[PDB]
Amino acid sequence: CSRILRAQGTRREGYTEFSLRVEGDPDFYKPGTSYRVTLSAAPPSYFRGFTLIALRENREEEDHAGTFQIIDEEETQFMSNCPVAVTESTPRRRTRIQVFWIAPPAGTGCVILKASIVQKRIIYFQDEGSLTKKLCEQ
Repeated sequence: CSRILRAQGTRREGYTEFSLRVEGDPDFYKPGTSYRVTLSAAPPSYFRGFTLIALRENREEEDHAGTFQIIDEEETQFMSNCPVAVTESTPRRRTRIQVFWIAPPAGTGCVILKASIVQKRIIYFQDEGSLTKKLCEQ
């Protein structure tokens, strides 16, 4: 599929009012361990849609680390447009979203989880910042 899935995006680098983080906040990952990933929207702010992927550091095809597992089928789904991505299942307002992610085999290096966010019309995305989480193996 594509990260060219973006054609209507506004790039917004840095820390924003939207945050992608992992519950427990691990400094490092452990191959085959299932971490809970959450996408959050701070004080009087909300989102209506999003996307989510994982990638090995430095890599920009089939270079996606680990696998996602759906927790809330009323909120999330795998995108039939891009199967390696997790996205919203309804454009209804949310302040939180959660998904499982399972750590890739021993010695896969560093992994970045990236999210994009649509609030009203605008789709926001970035390479570095609060919608981005890098996790390494050691």
